[PDB]
Amino acid sequence: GRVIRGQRKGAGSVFRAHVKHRKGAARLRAVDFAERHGYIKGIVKDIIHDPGRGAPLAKVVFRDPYRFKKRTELFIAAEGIHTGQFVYCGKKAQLNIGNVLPVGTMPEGTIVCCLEEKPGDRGKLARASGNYATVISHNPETKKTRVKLPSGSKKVISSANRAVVGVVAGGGRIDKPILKAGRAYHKYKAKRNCWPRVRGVAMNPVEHPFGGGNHQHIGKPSTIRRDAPAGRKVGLIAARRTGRLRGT
Amino acid sequence: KIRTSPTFRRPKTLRLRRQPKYPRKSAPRRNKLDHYAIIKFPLTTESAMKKIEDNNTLVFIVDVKANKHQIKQAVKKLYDIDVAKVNTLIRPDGEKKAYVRLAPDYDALDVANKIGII
Amino acid sequence: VNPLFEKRPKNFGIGQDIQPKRDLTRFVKWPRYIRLQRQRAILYKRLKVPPAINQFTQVLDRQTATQLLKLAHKYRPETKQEKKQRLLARAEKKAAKRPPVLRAGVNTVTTLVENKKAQLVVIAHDVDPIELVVFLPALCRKMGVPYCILKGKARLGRLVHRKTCTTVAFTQVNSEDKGALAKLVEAIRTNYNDRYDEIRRHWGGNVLGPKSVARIAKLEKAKAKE
Amino acid sequence: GAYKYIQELWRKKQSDVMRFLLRVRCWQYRQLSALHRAPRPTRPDKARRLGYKAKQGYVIYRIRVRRG
Amino acid sequence: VRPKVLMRLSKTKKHVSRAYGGSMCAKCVRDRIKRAFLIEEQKIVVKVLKAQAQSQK
RNA sequence: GAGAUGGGCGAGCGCCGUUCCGAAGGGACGGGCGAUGGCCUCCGUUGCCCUCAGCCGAUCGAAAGGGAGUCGGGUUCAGAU
RNA sequence: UUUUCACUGACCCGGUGAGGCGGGGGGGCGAGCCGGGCUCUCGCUUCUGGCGCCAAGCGCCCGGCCGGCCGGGCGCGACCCG
Ligand SMILES: [Mg+2]
Ligand SMILES: [Mg+2]
Ligand SMILES: [Mg+2]
Ligand SMILES: [Mg+2]
Ligand SMILES: [Mg+2]
Ligand SMILES: [Mg+2]
Ligand SMILES: [Mg+2]
Repeated sequence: GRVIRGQRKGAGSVFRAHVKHRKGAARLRAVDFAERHGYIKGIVKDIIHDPGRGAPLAKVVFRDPYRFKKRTELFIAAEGIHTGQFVYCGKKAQLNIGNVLPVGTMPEGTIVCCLEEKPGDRGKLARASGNYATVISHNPETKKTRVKLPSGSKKVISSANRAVVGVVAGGGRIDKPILKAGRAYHKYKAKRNCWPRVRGVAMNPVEHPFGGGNHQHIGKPSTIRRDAPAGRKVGLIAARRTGRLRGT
Repeated sequence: KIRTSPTFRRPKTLRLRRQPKYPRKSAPRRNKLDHYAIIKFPLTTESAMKKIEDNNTLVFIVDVKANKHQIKQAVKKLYDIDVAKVNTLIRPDGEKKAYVRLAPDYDALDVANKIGII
Repeated sequence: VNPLFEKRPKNFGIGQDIQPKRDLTRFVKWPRYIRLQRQRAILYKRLKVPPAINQFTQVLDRQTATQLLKLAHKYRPETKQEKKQRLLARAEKKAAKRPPVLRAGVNTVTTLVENKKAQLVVIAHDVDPIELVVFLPALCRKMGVPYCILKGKARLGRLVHRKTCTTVAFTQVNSEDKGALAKLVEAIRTNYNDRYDEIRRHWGGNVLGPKSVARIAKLEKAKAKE
Repeated sequence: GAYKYIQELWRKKQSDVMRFLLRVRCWQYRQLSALHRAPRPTRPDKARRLGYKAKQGYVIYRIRVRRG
Repeated sequence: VRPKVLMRLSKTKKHVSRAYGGSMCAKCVRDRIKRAFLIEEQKIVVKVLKAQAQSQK
């Protein structure tokens, strides 16, 4: 047969992301002495919308504590932050919306966005529009804390990693239905070439393991095992269960 | 000495200057683009005659490696005249024509008479 | 004093005023060769060095080393210009004894040791393959000749007129130096030759880092308290 | 001669002394690059018996080959 | 004018005679002056109150 | 978007890679030191020391993108900002 | 021989212009104990869309001209060992 499109996606010839008009990578502040021990404050200057990402971004200006300069950083904007606000980053910054401080100091039940998965990583978790994470419990020994991720999984992280306080701005974006293929086209044009999805059953057998036949039917179980070679691993990938959910 | 920056840069060392124990080449090459070899012959067409009579210019055909400064100096050397400005173009044949206008107190008719074109 | 003159103190609190240019030599990103030549020493501290190599760390003390060098200064091999002068002098005398001298070189020293013609042996401690001389102390002990470890193959090679020498040996000395040599030999034999059992069974290395030992100390102190 | 002693040392690669030496040297050469010039042969006896001499015009290059 | 035309122009035509002249509007200039003065005054107040509390304790 | 050096891989021609495992700056406000020319005045060309100093990575990539500055009249057989 | 627990030094991951890491001293705040000592804590920035670098000051040396005038160096400020 022939190489299927899901298998062609790996080389990234025409499937690479469109990143010319993006405004930068949204990252937390780097770890240093000032925020490790005390705190520093930065001014919020602009709140920008970058292409391809639902959540807006904030441009925060800090001053270098080691030389005469001003360091500009791009954050994930939390709800309620306004331009000209003061945001404080550090170990002993008070707990209120906007500020970033380690999860080991906030009381349990705190709502957290742009969580940092490992110390120093500068923010990896709960950074999509309207998402957040919640501190569950602390372990004073071994320096670990338990958090609940937006997918519902509970994960244990080191308490020495920073995290923004609040919930990511731009919630409820999925509420509005795309009414037309035009809106869908404009949505995915700013992300990558993946939108007009063509069904496998509509294809030819040389092109897909489902294509062919005088009737449009899959012809074989849709659940494929996890250890199937690329070019065969299509359908429902190693499904524990299938069908309509009934209950939890 | 104490360090104030957390980076290490390569220290600047003494770079001694070339002194060759023998010249690479035996003798300096001869300038093959001199005044005689830079100008080939003057055009003697009706357009050239009209130009020399009207615009007080002299029309020459030079080689492709000559620039306006060299052309001006070569004309000054060969014909003992002053040059105002030079226009140049490369003909479709491959030769590079030159339009040489003279200072207002020289006469292009007299220069053409002495050079030998008329 | 002018009342205008007045101190303007600088407050280097967190996030208040720009930090001064203090010493940063402990946090510099050193080049790869420096990093390698320091981490090699760190690993030499870390790993359990076998006694065959650890024996070179226990070295002669400074006063005895100075006496050994000042005694050996009387027997440095002659220079090339001195040999040229001797050649001219001998030609002049012919047309008109071999004094004792240090024997340098690992092969010369080892053959003298196994033939029993060396009254003591001096060994360097930092030969960059240690295996050039790692066998030597056992050989010298078995043959009976005294041997010592001297800090610095460079200073050892200063005695000869060469950049570096691994080992040198005294084959014979003079009447005015017999007593000094004998005293030095007996001191060296007491320190090195007679201690060879615990030298041979003395393992090295196996020491942790300062932060590691500090936290272990904190843990054990807490345990001893409760 | 010390060369024979060095020969039997390098024949007894399995002892603890040589295990320490090979461990340390392998770590160091691994930190170094894959093609560099050694100022001196690491095994003078072996290089000499292979044909090396301490003259001018002889050089030693220590290089690394990916295994398998 | 275009950015490379400003080479030809003179400083008087390029700026205005004031602090931050030709770089910041007069409204924000005066707001900045007032902000600076008031922040310094409240810093003095906070310092004196803190020192008085420390002396009392 | 293409593409060297470092690095890695490769039997090999070579390939990956574009800041990633590099000691990646040959510059300068200024001071001193030593030599030189110009009425050695004062300055300039200077070699060294003292001091100051980040580049997002060499380089290529648009005759429709960015990019200071020419217009009027006349003139040929065929050229005109 | 194996199971678990523990360590770090090979090996791996992340951040930085590799900028304050681990100990000890020093200082403040209480608490408990008789001006003294022990355990514990902290060390300077949270009303405001402002500014912040290229050391003030102190102590000790030396240079030049005539105690007066001009111009340099070192340490503290910015604790010590790893
Ligand atoms: Mg498409
Ligand atoms: Mg079909
Ligand atoms: Mg098939
Ligand atoms: Mg104006
Ligand atoms: Mg390439
Ligand atoms: Mg163009
Ligand atoms: Mg254009």
